[PDB]
Amino acid sequence: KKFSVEEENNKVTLTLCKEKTDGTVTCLTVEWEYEVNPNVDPNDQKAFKEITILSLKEMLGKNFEEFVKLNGKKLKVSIKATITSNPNVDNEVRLKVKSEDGKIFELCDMYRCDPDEPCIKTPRKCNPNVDLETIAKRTGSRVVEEEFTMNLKVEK
Amino acid sequence: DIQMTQSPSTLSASVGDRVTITCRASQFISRWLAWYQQKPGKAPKLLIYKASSLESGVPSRFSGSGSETHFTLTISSLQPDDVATYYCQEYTSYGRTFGQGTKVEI
Amino acid sequence: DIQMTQSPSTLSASVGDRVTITCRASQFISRWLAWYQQKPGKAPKLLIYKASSLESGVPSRFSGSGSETHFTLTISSLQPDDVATYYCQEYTSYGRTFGQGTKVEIK
Amino acid sequence: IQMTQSPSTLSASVGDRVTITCRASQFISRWLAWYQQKPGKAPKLLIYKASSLESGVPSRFSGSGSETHFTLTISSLQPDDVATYYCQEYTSYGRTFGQGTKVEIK
Amino acid sequence: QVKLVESGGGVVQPGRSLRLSCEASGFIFSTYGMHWVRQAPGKGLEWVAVIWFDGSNIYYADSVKGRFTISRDNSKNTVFMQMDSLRAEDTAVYYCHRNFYDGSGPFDYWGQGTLVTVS
Amino acid sequence: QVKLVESGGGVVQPGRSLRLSCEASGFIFSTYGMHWVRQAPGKGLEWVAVIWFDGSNIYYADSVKGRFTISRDNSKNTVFMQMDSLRAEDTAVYYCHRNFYDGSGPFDYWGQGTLVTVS
Amino acid sequence: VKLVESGGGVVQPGRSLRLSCEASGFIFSTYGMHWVRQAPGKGLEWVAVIWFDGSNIYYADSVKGRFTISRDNSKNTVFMQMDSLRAEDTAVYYCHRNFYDGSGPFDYWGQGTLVTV
Repeated sequence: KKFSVEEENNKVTLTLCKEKTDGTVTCLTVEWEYEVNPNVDPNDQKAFKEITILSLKEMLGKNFEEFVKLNGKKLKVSIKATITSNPNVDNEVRLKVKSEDGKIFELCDMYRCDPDEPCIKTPRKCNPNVDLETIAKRTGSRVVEEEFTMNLKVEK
Repeated sequence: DIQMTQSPSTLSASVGDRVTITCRASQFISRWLAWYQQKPGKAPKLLIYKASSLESGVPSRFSGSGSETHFTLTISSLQPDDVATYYCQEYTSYGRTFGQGTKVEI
Repeated sequence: DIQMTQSPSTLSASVGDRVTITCRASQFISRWLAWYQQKPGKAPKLLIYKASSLESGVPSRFSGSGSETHFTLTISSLQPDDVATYYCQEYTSYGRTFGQGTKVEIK
Repeated sequence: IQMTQSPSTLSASVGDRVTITCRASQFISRWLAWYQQKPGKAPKLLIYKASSLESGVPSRFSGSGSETHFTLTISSLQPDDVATYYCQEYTSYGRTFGQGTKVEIK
Repeated sequence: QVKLVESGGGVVQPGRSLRLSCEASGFIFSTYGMHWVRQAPGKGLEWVAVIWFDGSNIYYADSVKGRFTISRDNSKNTVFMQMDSLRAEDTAVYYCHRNFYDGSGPFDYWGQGTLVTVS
Repeated sequence: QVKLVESGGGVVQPGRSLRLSCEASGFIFSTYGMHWVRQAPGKGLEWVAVIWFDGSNIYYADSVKGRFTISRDNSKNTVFMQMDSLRAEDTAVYYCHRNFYDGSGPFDYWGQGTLVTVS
Repeated sequence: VKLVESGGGVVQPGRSLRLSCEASGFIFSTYGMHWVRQAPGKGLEWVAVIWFDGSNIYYADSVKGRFTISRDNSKNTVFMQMDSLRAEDTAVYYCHRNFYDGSGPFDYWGQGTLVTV
């Protein structure tokens, strides 16, 4: 379960690599880029990026073999979340990834993000029977949507 | 493995006020709990969502509830037509869990 | 820290009068203000959170308003049972602070 | 930069559904907002990120769009919805407005 | 209007199998999921299984796990449950159930149910 | 059934130590911290201190720094507070307070409180 | 939070004019501010942006080089100094502020004064 991350010019690399029983090693590589909007509080944007990385690591860890098969066209990534920089409030994150072959992967989770420290994964689970937008009204929060396209390739 | 328990399955009562039912969770379930009403001849109807709010068409005789691990239901006056089986339901995740339920009788 | 203040310390009114209480904050607290209500001899209870929405179980005549550094609480149609001390609370980070409080009194 | 809008002036009856458009010259990554103005008054924010409704605005107001093309919809006009509407880009330190559109009743 | 209609059931022998189905109408099953809820006589309600729209999120009650299977007809708003290896205490009315809170407009629908007995 | 209660109050002579605690039940102290809030008989609420569940996130009001210590009871859903070097100003009813927010809406709990006085 | 403008009134073509925004409800230190014009019968036009301390001072290209923008020291205000005014510059000016966070938007549109050339 080796991981590695690189960043340059607001572009990032995320890698997951595992040894095979065949005596060979193959790694999964993805890359994507993000923008920082000067009129939007950087503290929330910082948390969003870190959350994106954490959620992608979890998906890659669970479905490594499927992603080995998917050496090909860039995957579409969609994230919808309610994220605040306040330790007294739980954040909710939902991640969806769409394959070129039509396969869809989904995750959801909850996080706590202290403004000065790496985000903490929590034991609590997202409620699948309730629309997130409803939750945003009940506990006031801006709904944040973002999309990435990432290049999934495997080592040859 | 969320498990639910119930206040006594049978509540004999007069037509008067303050008939109560309680429900407990084995685990923290926040406020994601609902209550249902059933007559022997048909499928149950939803009365309460988030353990706090009326469904449309529900009579004003109503109650709110507790939180996290403990919940209640109260009837401010018992009508002869409110005689029914009542159930406690949990919906924090995929799938659902039901309590044993209770009966209110005149 | 963050300083919290309230403009009136006491308001006088008859039943059915409109009542407004304001609260001010130092620095910047976005919309993270809460309002609390206390009756004599009892622990305080949360009334409004997120400087806006009512916690369930309280009547619609209460409403919050304002943002950033200035906030308002208004009571339409004051009832004799609404007589209480009201407090302004901040929760932007670990720990909390409270304002001076305002009393609502009936003449 | 060069935001444009195609509806120009629209005319409608009370209660009619109204839709207006906006087009970017380039991809703007859904950094778009709408403003409402009435004569004699300063303009105010209506919708932000072209996807989320501002607080205090009635639910009939909504909007959505792609990185290159957007729409705004009012599900049913009220007499109070008569206004000039503007499309704005949020992608940088600077900002631009497109040619606005106008909605009038009869 | 929105309807859930159960089909199948009736008297079967111990062991073997029977197929139950829920036919939806008045809406498109494009989102969330569908549930089966059991009503044994003399007993309260209990949950049996769920199928989420994607068809990948499948869960079973522990009491029946490793027994029964859930599937969906891709061409129709219909959900199937196959029962097998039936035994005493599988006797019940089986109800089709759907629930989605949707903010101000919550949904809760139940069908008439169908009776399954073992003899 | 969610409760927090106070104990250990009473009259303390100047300069003497006192130990207070929040005994609690109906929940597990596993995700959010607890606060101490105090009220002088003639004045509004004042915040004293917070302890995060097993956290390093300990904060104090300026008026009590160096005189108070907050510590979790590792064996129980209980929070301890110690105070030292008390002065006449420290006359207040102390309350246990717990508060957090989630998608379900607000959670806010208070105990009955206890009276602590000096001389 | 209120924003108001100083200056304006009728000036002759080719003349200079100084305008300013004033604010008392906040300290202008965390996000930038904008100038917006509205010629009669026309929609809103963005003119310039200013940021706290060192600044991104982008000006609309259509009017560039005829004027500059600057923040005063304390006394929260923003100044703009125009020159070589033309008849086309007749407009109502507005103060504008805009930023976002997880709690949602802040706009605070001001009430300005009329400028006629």
